[PDB]
Amino acid sequence: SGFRKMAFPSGKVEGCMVQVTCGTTTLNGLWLDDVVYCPRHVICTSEDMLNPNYEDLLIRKSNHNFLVQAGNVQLRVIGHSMQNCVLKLKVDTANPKTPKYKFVRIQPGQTFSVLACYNGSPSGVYQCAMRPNFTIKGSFLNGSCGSVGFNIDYDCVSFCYMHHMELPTGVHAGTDLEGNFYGPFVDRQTAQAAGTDTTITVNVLAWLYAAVINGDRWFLNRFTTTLNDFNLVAMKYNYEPLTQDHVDILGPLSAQTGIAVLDMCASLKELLQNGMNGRTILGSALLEDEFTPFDVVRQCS
Amino acid sequence: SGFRKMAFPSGKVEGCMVQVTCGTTTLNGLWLDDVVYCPRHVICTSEDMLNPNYEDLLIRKSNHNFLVQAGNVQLRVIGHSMQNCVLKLKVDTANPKTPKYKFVRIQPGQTFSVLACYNGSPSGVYQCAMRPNFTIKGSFLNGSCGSVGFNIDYDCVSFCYMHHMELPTGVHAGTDLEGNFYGPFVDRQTAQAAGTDTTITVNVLAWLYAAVINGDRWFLNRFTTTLNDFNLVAMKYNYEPLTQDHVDILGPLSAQTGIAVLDMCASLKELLQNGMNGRTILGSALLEDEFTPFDVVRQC
Ligand SMILES: CCOC(=O)N1Cc2ccncc2C1
Ligand SMILES: CCOC(=O)N1Cc2ccncc2C1
Repeated sequence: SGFRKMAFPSGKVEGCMVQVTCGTTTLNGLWLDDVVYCPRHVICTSEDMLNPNYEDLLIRKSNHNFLVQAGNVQLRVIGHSMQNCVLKLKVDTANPKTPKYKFVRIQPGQTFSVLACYNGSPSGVYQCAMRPNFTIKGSFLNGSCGSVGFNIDYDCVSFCYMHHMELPTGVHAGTDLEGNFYGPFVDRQTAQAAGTDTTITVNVLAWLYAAVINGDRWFLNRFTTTLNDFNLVAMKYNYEPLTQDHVDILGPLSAQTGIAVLDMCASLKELLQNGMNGRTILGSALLEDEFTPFDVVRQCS
Repeated sequence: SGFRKMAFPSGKVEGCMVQVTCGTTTLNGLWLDDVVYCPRHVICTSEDMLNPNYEDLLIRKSNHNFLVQAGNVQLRVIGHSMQNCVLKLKVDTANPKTPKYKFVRIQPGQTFSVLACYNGSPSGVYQCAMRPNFTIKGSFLNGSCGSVGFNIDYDCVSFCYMHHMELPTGVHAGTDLEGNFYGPFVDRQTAQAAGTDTTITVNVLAWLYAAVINGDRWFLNRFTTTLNDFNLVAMKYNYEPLTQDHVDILGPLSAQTGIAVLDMCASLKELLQNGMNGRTILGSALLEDEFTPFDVVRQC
């Protein structure tokens, strides 16, 4: 037993991380088959970042403008192109450590592991949720751009995130591996803020199931409720709506414990109104919303 | 910016994890050079659970009784010995993925990454601290025995923990990689219980220094405290005593933020008295004790 925020083992991804330098900018690239993926903003001087014309800055560049280092080995760049906000540097050598992989775009509420990197060197791994406002609450310092997020399904790595920027509130924004931003953000030095975040209702309920499974039971009660009734409480507390699709996804946990979702929604309703009456749940004084149902089932079964 | 419980990249440890089977018992082993390390309790049966005589049970085993398996490959055991509570299976192949490594015994308050593994396959990675009662608050299911805890400072892997057992309170106990238990625990299923646990005071102060570095100041106050007055208050909330050593270790974080250690001690005395009044520090509504002074500097 026990319940902890747990990342996927990162080794399949550690083997894909390289250093990418263009002029004075060094950051992280992802080396899969014979291509290195990194943020297109590596080609930008500080001056360029204010109003960059990427079309024009890039036709001005050539293969030899990009230094790509896998540990202590220079890769030769033999091609360059841009897809949305991601730069593709074709190299002379296919990565012998390329795992089985897909590029995937995740949905708000879904979780993934981040491998934080600096000068193409893996440095830490931690679990994030894609927030409803399309930010993630990461831990990133200068040089962390190009760090990637992923899931693992059997032997397949699904890459879902590349880190581009930090917003003024301390939260992080990036793209999928096809260079499409998550959220209404642009890769320019301009004024950008995260929308007001919302609480991921289905993940809080998953976490209450994990708490029960680990013998934290105090917050439970004899009552039940309806979507309509709960959702009017949810809207009031800045909670995402609970859909019928969410109730079905919590199916397994509802069975495995004897508490039905609207039975658990009754408990959560009470915690929102009345608070935790000075207790913790799984060593937290907050309602944790960065564990999905799958995360709980994975870790608890 | 941001502040997260951050584990080390697990790849260097993934390449060492194998499955060990003895009788009906399967658990994880650690394959370094020509040796597989695993808990010696893999050689116990149902009636060996209470008062196993390990020296008696091991002399009755031959190399071929131990089925070691790295992915598909069966590894052939050519030698076995016990060191304390750890079994060492010598094998005919050296692990080609063996990283630079060392074995280190850590003190209470120290943190490490855990690679949780089932049937020799790594499942997930997370951070833990050695609690002052010599347990860890982990996430471990049946089969996780032989999972290890480690740090990776400067490309050298320091192994500090191997998982042996879960105690009745749902907390976890194991050994260093020389097989000596952390705490007064033994590898028998005779009734055991952890000492009352305490909060790791030096780590809470480091985490308050992290919050200030990330631009939180709301909990500072105009007060100071003597070290002795701090300890007399903090022990009334089940906090560990803060020693001069702990004060010395925070000197760098003090210097970087310009808040004296005993000034920060007055902030913590106040937070214990007041709670947080609907506020949070670095995303938490509790005081966090599983980041060391070194972890704060590494991450910030
Ligand atoms: C006060 C210093 O902050 C920075 O310059 N950055 C760069 C940067 C880029 C991406 N994520 C986070 C960061 C932190
Ligand atoms: C079926 C055994 O009961 C459990 O749920 N355990 C075993 C066990 C053994 C070692 N560490 C953790 C655990 C969790």
